[PDB]
Amino acid sequence: HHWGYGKHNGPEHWHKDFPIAKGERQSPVDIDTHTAKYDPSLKPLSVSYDQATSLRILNNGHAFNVEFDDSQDKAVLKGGPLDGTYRLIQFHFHWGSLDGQGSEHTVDKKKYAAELHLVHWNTKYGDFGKAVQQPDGLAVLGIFLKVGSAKPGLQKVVDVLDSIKTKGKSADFTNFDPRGLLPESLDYWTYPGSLTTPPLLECVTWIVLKEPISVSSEQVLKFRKLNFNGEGEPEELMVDNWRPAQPLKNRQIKASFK
Ligand SMILES: CN(C)c1ccc(S(=O)(=O)N[N+](=O)[O-])cc1
Ligand SMILES: CN(C)c1ccc(S(=O)(=O)N[N+](=O)[O-])cc1
Ligand SMILES: [Zn+2]
Repeated sequence: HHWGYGKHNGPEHWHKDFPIAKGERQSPVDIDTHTAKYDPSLKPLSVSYDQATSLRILNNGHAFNVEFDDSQDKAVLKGGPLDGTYRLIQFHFHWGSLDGQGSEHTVDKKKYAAELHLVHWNTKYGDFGKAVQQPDGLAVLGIFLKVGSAKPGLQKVVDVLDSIKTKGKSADFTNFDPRGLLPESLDYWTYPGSLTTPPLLECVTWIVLKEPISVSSEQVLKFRKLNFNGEGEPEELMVDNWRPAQPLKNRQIKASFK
């Protein structure tokens, strides 16, 4: 009886196995754009993805992860609210059963069709498993998806999904350039939070871009053909794999932009 996104194992149940679900710095949150304050002492983000080395794509039964070689500073996030160097390890998405839901963060209560998470770990902690035990261990760059024009840089991901339909399937996924998933502007909101899936560790500096990317209805429809189940088991479409907004508690959301 493991955690998931059903009625009987979804977000409202996670606190039983993971009591930090009710903690002081949980994610996602609603971003109230009129309450977020411009912080002129933030810097610009530095997203350095030119030497990124993608390796594999995995259906883990909750989402799919595009995994990177993180054994050197090949693809790193720095600047903005961050001190030091954060190495890209994987990205994944959260998405809905229909276009009006799917994002984890919300903006003035607006839900986007999906949300991309580029996960990075603080190299001062040496490995990812050590980093998740630290309050400044991870930096997640979150990017909203809206349905409209196709995103050309997403299509290589879309087309490999047929090969990883079910939980536990992987495929080689080399030479994928995550720069093709970025919007034009790097304006962002930032706040201290958590993983949005169990174990819900409070180790993340969230950096949520203001500008969504556009993907086509056909692209998101292909996400919705994935399965939560394993091969040879009854089909459960991988949709609505998002955690709703959590209480902001004693946090401030800061804006990089006026
Ligand atoms: C040789 N064939 C049949 C083949 C090759 C690649 C693809 S793909 O769309 O890049 N990947 N995929 O499906 O998972 C599909 C079919
Ligand atoms: C420790 N790793 C596995 C990890 C960290 C953070 C995330 S997330 O971007 O907060 N989304 N999510 O939790 O579902 C995902 C994975
Ligand atoms: Zn995520």
